[PDB]
Amino acid sequence: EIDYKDIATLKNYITESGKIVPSRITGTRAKYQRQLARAIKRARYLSLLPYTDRH
Amino acid sequence: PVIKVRENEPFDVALRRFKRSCEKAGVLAEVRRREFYEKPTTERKRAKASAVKRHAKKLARENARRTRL
Amino acid sequence: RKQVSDGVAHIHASFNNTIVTITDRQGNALGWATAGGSGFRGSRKSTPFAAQVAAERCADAVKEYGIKNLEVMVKGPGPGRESTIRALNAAGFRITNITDVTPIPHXGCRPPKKRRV
Amino acid sequence: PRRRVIGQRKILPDPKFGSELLAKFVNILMVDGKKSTAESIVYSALETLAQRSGKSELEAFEVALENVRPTVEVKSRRVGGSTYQVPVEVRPVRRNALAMRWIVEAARKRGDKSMALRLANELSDAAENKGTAVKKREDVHRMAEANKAFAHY
RNA sequence: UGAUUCAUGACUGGGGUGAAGUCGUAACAAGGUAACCGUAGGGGAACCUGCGGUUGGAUC
RNA sequence: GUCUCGUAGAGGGGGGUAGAAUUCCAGGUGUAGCGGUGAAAUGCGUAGAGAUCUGGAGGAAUACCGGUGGCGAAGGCGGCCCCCUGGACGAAGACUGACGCUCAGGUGCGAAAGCGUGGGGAGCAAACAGGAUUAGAUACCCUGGUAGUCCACGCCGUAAACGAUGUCGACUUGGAGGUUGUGCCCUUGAGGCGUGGCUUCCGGAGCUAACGCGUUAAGUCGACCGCCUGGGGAGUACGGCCGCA
Ligand SMILES: [K+]
Ligand SMILES: [K+]
Ligand SMILES: [K+]
Ligand SMILES: [K+]
Ligand SMILES: [K+]
Ligand SMILES: [K+]
Ligand SMILES: [K+]
Ligand SMILES: [K+]
Ligand SMILES: [K+]
Ligand SMILES: [K+]
Ligand SMILES: [K+]
Ligand SMILES: [K+]
Ligand SMILES: [K+]
Ligand SMILES: [K+]
Ligand SMILES: [K+]
Ligand SMILES: [K+]
Ligand SMILES: [K+]
Ligand SMILES: [K+]
Ligand SMILES: [K+]
Ligand SMILES: [Mg+2]
Ligand SMILES: [Mg+2]
Ligand SMILES: [Mg+2]
Ligand SMILES: [Mg+2]
Ligand SMILES: [Mg+2]
Ligand SMILES: [Mg+2]
Ligand SMILES: [Mg+2]
Ligand SMILES: [Mg+2]
Ligand SMILES: [Mg+2]
Ligand SMILES: [Mg+2]
Ligand SMILES: [Mg+2]
Ligand SMILES: [Mg+2]
Ligand SMILES: [Mg+2]
Ligand SMILES: [Mg+2]
Ligand SMILES: [Mg+2]
Ligand SMILES: [Mg+2]
Ligand SMILES: [Mg+2]
Ligand SMILES: [Mg+2]
Ligand SMILES: [Mg+2]
Ligand SMILES: [Mg+2]
Ligand SMILES: [Mg+2]
Ligand SMILES: [Mg+2]
Ligand SMILES: [Mg+2]
Repeated sequence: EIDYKDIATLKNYITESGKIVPSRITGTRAKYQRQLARAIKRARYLSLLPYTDRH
Repeated sequence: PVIKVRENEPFDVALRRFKRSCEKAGVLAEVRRREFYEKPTTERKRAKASAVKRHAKKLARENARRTRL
Repeated sequence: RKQVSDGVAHIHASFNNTIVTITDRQGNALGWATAGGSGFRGSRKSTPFAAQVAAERCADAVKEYGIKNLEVMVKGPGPGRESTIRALNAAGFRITNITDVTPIPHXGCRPPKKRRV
Repeated sequence: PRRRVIGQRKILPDPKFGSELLAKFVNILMVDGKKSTAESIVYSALETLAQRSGKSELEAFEVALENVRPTVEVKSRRVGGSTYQVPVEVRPVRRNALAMRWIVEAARKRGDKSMALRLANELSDAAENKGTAVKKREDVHRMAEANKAFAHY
């Protein structure tokens, strides 16, 4: 299960600018891609991850 | 796209790196698509047309790989 | 009149014009030039060459401050995105950083209607 | 043309000096196929120029050609939208052809007594960077400079 | 005192047919601003404009 | 059809919150242009604009993820969090015992625009004004801009509301995919063998005027309903019902 606190894992699925990388590029299953997107949005809200690279 | 020119790195190389990073970020296409409002029916029509074109081109390539000219 | 030696060049590259403004690191402007103001109007104003001329004029305008190092912030999709940077490097400044700062709404306001030409 | 099948035509060198450059100049000056008349006019003008200056006929002619030769011209280019006057580099053969044509036209426009005298005066003015065909080279260069912003179409 | 039905009425509304006079050129090709649907506002006229919708759109 | 365990989902209603961006306000730096177009002009700017930095106000929409992906009867539904809540699907059972299908009239839901009352109003923008283009230009282009778009409650009841394809059930060769369950096996992983739900493209027989449809049928059958009967007049008139219009 994807954890929004697992910043090290989550950083593999974001670009340098902070955007969420497409599953067609990362080879991720769709069901797990949705969980990744939710976790990344939660982490952004908690400021564990940036919304944009201009931070 | 934040490109920090490292030491002894030529300006031309730094500029090419910046251009590549901008192209990978796709900011230009985003701005161009945000210049004017696209009605939701228009957006749906365009997405469907792109998907249909991709599928038809792939099928045509598959068929053409098995024939001689 | 005070020396800075560490400045930021902001390029505003729109489809119709290029605006080059050199500030210090705190955002206070020292000088500016524009492609429209460097003797170009109409279709000539929106070319990379006009942007390069504007960049040269801005460098000349800030020559007094003795700026040595320049960060670069480019904003907009205009044709003067790279000619300005090339001219700034050719003018003698040391290009330390290059960054894209083009604003992107995360949705945002509804854009103007499409043109029927 | 469409098919790109046009070669090149050899030109005999001029009698007095054996210069295809001067032979082409005579050809440009010639009207109605009166090549002997054109040659006599050119020779008289060249002798007047040589006695006016300290150089030979060929050297004075080369000085005038160097002063009249253009480097960049403007040509129309029509793309999606409107037509632009794009500056284009001129190849050496066209440089020579344009220089000769402009010199001949300026001399014909002059109002002296004889055509040989007009040509000699035009050549001397060209050597001193004065008069017509020099103003013409200047106008062409000015147009190219004004349209330099379009040098990527 | 009502209802219904027939006839008739200054004037007025649109409709059909004929004929082609005046004004434009809306549609058919990407018909020269893709067309059309519902709705709303505007305009001598065909129509134009906004909002959502459709492909029964050419090119890509 | 009920119960038990679990699964995915922008299904619905209510509340809160986050970041980006636009506009406006104030201040700092700074100076002659900005903006716009095919080219211009209107417009904005030395009363200091545009550009850049800082702080504040406010409304609306939620980049990337995102997908011939998902959910929903249809209309439709997209940041994150909580609360209330509907449906679907799968595995083993247990339970009821034809309790079913369809449905005139009736009733409910029903995009956008529009209407009423009260709020709100950043951006956009019918009407309107000016600048252009043009023979003209009540347009297309440009500069502005009001209803409206937003919120609450009520009305309206229409759309190329489309798959131009009513609902329910049974049966009839195949291929390649997507998505979501679940069983077994192995050397244990982008593993192999099955078995369900929903879904995209191609195509066989058959069907079809043809185009095409083709197990999600427009094939082969049954049950019930809605509808058509040459073009125009016309979905118009008159009458009824409904509606504030
Ligand atoms: K009566
Ligand atoms: K009567
Ligand atoms: K039209
Ligand atoms: K059409
Ligand atoms: K309309
Ligand atoms: K009128
Ligand atoms: K739920
Ligand atoms: K919200
Ligand atoms: K019944
Ligand atoms: K209101
Ligand atoms: K508003
Ligand atoms: K506007
Ligand atoms: K409500
Ligand atoms: K209505
Ligand atoms: K449809
Ligand atoms: K499956
Ligand atoms: K399976
Ligand atoms: K009603
Ligand atoms: K009313
Ligand atoms: Mg615009
Ligand atoms: Mg036109
Ligand atoms: Mg029509
Ligand atoms: Mg027409
Ligand atoms: Mg027209
Ligand atoms: Mg049209
Ligand atoms: Mg109607
Ligand atoms: Mg109008
Ligand atoms: Mg306000
Ligand atoms: Mg539930
Ligand atoms: Mg009924
Ligand atoms: Mg509405
Ligand atoms: Mg009204
Ligand atoms: Mg209202
Ligand atoms: Mg307002
Ligand atoms: Mg407008
Ligand atoms: Mg209807
Ligand atoms: Mg629909
Ligand atoms: Mg229908
Ligand atoms: Mg479904
Ligand atoms: Mg088929
Ligand atoms: Mg049929
Ligand atoms: Mg009616």
